[PDB]
Amino acid sequence: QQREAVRQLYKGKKYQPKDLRAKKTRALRRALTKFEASQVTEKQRKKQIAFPQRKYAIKA
Amino acid sequence: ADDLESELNAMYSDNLPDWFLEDEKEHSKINKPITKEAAMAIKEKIKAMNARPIKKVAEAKARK
Amino acid sequence: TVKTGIAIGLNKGKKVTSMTPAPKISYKKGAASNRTKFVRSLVREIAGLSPYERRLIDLIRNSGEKRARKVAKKRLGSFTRAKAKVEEMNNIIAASRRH
Amino acid sequence: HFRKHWQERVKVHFDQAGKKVSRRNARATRAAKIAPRPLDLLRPVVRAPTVKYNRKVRAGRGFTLAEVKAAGLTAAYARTIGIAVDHRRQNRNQEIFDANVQRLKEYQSKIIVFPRNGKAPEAEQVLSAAATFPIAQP
Amino acid sequence: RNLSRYVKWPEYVRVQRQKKILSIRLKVPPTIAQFQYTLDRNTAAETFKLFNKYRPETAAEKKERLTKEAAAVAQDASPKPYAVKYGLNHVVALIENKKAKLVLIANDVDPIELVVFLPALCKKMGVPYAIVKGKARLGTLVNQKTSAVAALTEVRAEDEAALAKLVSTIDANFADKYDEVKKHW
Amino acid sequence: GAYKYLEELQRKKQSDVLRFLQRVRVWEYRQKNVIHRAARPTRPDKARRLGYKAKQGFVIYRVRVRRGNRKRPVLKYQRSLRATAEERVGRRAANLRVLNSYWVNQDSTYKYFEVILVDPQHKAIRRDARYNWICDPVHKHREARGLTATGKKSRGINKGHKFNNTKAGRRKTWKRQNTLSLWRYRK
RNA sequence: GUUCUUUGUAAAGUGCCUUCGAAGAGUCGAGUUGUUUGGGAAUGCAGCUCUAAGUGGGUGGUAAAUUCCAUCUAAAGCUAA
RNA sequence: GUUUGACCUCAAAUCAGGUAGGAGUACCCGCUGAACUUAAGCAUAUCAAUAAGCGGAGGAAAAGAAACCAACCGGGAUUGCCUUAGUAACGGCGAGUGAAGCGGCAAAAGCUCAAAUUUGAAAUCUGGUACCUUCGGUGCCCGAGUUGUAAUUUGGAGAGGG
Repeated sequence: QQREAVRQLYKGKKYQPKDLRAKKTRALRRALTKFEASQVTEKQRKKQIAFPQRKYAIKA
Repeated sequence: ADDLESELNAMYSDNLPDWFLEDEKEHSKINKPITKEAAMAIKEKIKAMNARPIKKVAEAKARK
Repeated sequence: TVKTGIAIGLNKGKKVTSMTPAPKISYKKGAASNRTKFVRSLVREIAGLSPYERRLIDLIRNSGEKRARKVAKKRLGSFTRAKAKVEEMNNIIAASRRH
Repeated sequence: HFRKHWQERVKVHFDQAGKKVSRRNARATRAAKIAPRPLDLLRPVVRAPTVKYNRKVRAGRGFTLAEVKAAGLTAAYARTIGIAVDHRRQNRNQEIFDANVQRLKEYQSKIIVFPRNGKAPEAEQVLSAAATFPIAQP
Repeated sequence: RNLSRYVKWPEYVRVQRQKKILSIRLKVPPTIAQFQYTLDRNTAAETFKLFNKYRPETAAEKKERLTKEAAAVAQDASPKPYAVKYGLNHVVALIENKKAKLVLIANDVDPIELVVFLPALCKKMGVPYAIVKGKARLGTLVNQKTSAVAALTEVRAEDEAALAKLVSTIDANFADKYDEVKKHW
Repeated sequence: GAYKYLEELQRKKQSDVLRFLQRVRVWEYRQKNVIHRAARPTRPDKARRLGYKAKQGFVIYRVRVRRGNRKRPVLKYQRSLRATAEERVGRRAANLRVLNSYWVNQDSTYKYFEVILVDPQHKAIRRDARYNWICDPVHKHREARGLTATGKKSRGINKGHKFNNTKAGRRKTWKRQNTLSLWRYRK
């Protein structure tokens, strides 16, 4: 009950108590997030839009 | 800045200033690269050191 | 030239119809630009001369271009580099005295 | 004069059959992952170097920029369509140039590129562009 | 009694004081020594009074101007701006293109190698230049803490004459005055 | 910009200007601590040539290293002074990743280097697609594993015939010369 | 396979004429000491001394000098199987 | 103005938020580095750039898109297998030591900066705070930054103008 009350008190806050944060692994918590890992440069994004990998086949 | 210059000079005593000249001459030495003769001297000195007896044996023989 | 179609001699080798590949600009790697020349001339004017360059100038004046080139080769390690340095100092002397 | 007086190391390939199975599994997995594309890119025909081997042709790394331009496409698009491009190879042999250009023309006429937004027509997967476009000794 | 002569100052104070002594006591090459000759009090005040009319846009002012453009979006919306140019690479480019009408160079730049070539470049390009005391004072002109350089390329019609008089004044007080000494050690 | 001028002038290292600057600066460096944080790059052109950016998360440390002759043991040489400088700075700031380093100065006792470091925890680095490669755990202590430019040069990592006489080259040749490769159907 | 705003004179590719075309320094390289590989000239690496150029520079280790030729483009960086 | 400030440099805080250390270590990357042994018993040499010692990583590591190999009608990042070949070469009457390019195959993948005036608009970014559809978004604000953060270009090119 008390932990859930603290969780609802902190809901949506940027900084949570460390015991309320997810444990996972030290290395997993040090890894880049999906957003940071997915960041690309403007030049690379333009190239990806202009020349994506195509779907083709060998028949005719 | 006679006042400041003499203050720093007397602090050091506690053309160019003395502190600067001494600092510069501590590190303005000449690194002449080693010569073949000196290197051979080094090698033979190491050989002489490594071909010494131990003190137990030396002192025992000397006492005898 | 044109291969003679036989396995020995001058210009030996098989004969196939030639093509001239487009000249790659990486082969234009040491070329000079007008702005690069401008920058190097200005920096030369600002910075002046290294001491060994000064004594190369003195040697060129007094003891001869042969001895200047020999001293330059001693301080550079390469005969072509000594030639380049001596020609550069000669141009500097001509521009700094005559024109 | 002098003998080898020490003890060697031993590498034993007990995993030869297991590794064959693993390579076969990996190829099938990659085929499923990239279907209906082939497992290999189109490679050019190239003369082997040196006087011992220059009598025959083999597969090269990738088509020259000049050959791609002659075939009528750009390097970026060809790379996305399944063609190997090699920027460091140069052409000085019109026979090899013509063979590679014809190779690219035939590959373009033999592949079907699907629209990047439209509905995909049914098309089976062919695994080997190499088998469908074999290198031929001139 | 006053012990400042015998106060054991911190190491950082001692080092900066010794650096000040060393700079004046050493024999300085002329290309560096030219930065010890700057604009005098009166002409520097006049120069800064001119440039403070062309102090560039602040962030709040940019929001207001982009507000007006957005109204007129859905050339004409905003007028042609007049402001001083201040980036080092930008001003070197302006000098090399001779677009700059007057260049102000801070005397206190560390490393000094960043501006030690600018007077020679401005001479080879014909651009009027002046060495002034204070990268901080230059930065005040462009909303920064410090600025290595500042420049005027375009001025308003009501200020062309003031700019020309300022250039002539700097020529008389700064070029003819320091020409002999800036070439000596 | 000013790049061409800076590069040419800093190449002209025996001129009066650069000798004067070198003298004053080397005295000041001897005044400061053996390893200390530099406020800004002494050679901005060289730093950004080696990958420095003027943004939060980029750090410059200046480090003083004793020369081959001038050691204090409280002749054989295989250890690089620049490598020693980089490793000592990395140990001093182990929260950071060492990117590159460059020579700034020297006297008869010491050489002086400036080490470029990146903060892998800073969001300005983690959201930069051009630099967050250094946030990956595989790049911890590059200078300790010999993966900097000086490390690769000392290891002899280069293409061609001239680069088989290294430690790695000799290890590979030893296992070539005396590894039995026994196949199931013996060859 | 369905649905949502279509993005948009924003972004990118291909054609011709012309002007350019920035490309990393106490580094490259040289000498010497140690070490490593070599039968050897010689080679790699580190210390020390000296230290470039821009139609340049590296490499093509039989002795050195010279002239050509061929081939790449260092002294910054990432990258699956 | 004997004042009041702008900066620079250097500090401090149980300041706000983070991060490093230790373990394991078969495999991987650096440093450091023997001797026994074998060669007439050997100082060259070999063992061996091995054992021991120190440091640093990952699920692989390292290497990697040529300042390459070649000398051909030329090939074309790196890695690994087969190979080259037990060959050329050396030394020995037949004891021994010993390459590399090419070739076949497994796998295949390419790219990023620095160097440019956005100068009709630092277009870039950390943080605090408030809300939201919370691996993040938006507004406001304190800042970083012109001693250069974005866009544009990377030699295979590419940029400016038409």
